[PDB]
Amino acid sequence: HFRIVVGLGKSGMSLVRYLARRGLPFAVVDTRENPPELATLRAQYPQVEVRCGELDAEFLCSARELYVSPGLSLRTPALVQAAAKGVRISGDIDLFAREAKAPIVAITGSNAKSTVTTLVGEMAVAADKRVAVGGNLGTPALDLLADDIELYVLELSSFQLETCDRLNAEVATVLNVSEHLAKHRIFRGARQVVVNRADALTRPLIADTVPCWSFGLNKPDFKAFGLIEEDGQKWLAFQFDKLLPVGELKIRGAHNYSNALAALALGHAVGLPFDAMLGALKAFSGLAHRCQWVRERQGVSYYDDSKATNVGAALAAIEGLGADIDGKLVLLAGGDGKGADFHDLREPVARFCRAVVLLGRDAGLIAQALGNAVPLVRVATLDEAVRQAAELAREGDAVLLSPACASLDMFKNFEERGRLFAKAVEELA
Ligand SMILES: Nc1ncnc2c1ncn2[C@@H]1O[C@H](COP(=O)(O)OP(=O)(O)O)[C@@H](O)[C@H]1O
Repeated sequence: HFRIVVGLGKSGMSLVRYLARRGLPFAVVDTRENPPELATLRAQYPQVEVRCGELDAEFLCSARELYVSPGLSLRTPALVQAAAKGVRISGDIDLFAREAKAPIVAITGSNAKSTVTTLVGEMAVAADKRVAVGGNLGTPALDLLADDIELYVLELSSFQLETCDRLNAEVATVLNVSEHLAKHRIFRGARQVVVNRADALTRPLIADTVPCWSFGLNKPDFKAFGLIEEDGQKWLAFQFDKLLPVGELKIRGAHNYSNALAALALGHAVGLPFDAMLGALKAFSGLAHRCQWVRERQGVSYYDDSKATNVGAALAAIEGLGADIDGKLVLLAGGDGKGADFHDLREPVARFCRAVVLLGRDAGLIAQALGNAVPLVRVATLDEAVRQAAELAREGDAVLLSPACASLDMFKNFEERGRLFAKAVEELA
């Protein structure tokens, strides 16, 4: 107990692995009497001291560092007592930041984190880098640590950044902010930043004193990635250099063009050559249920954006795909809204939608927020939502599942909702 892992779960087990494989002395504690991972720990690491129940503050103060699971309150009185006593309140990313021996690309934001992370990951692979990609919900960062790595690409949550004293990223970004200081801990020690010209809350104080690259959907200036319009066609661009027509991407929607430009900026900051980045961009087809094409039927396209589980995400996808088609959107939305203010959807819906089909627990709340902006239809099931959306759509339109809500009121998770949407779409005559 020179070091104590505080809290089991995904990251805690990666700390157990890391500390043990490095031979370091450590113990494990958890507040629950029978945490789910207790059996796995007791079986895979029988030699590790494990204490379950009310945290022994005296035991926690016998360590120099506590590695606190991200989704565990730092307000726990024993942690407060340990923190009041001088113990380092740490975590997996804090330890990773101090152990890493290669530059880190560090990505957070309210939305688009996994899209941009995986794209930078594919750029790095295409550039022949010995790259390691992880963080947040993916591969635990500590499982990536090795001397042969040339580049780390880390997606980070605010919770992981809370106990990280100085990440010292080579380049860091907050992609966007929607309902910020926790996110901005990603900039502590950052040697470069990438900012979103469309979101003022992404610009850190250090953007005045370290290299600052930007992305956005308007025409870029120096040190900026953006869109150039020429010959009626839109191009991804760096400064005055057209890179690629957006039509050669396999991902759709202006929000995904923004994600591509963010990834280009991140890869550029760490020296990835443009030919490698552009090759990966042409090959990148996006992640499952991130505005994914399902079908083209009678001139109408169908897109599964089931992972738009919050209002900021749906707004971006509505505006994004709405600006990327020949017609109007027929939007499918609703589900468990988690108390969100849906008013921000009214203007994008009025601007881009022919109609909205609403289902799920909070369809009524969404209807209240949308008012009479566009024609609304209420349905009971996803199958009926798709059938009605197809009848409402006209040639050139896109039918978009971008629900702005969690799915747990009717589905196991957003993946199941997306799959059942695609199934219904594929069963249309
Ligand atoms: N540039 C963007 N800004 C805001 N929302 C976006 C953007 N790109 C994608 N989204 C929305 O966020 C959803 C989740 O994208 P994802 O890349 O999985 O984000 P995260 O990993 O941060 O949860 C997408 O399905 C889409 O609805």
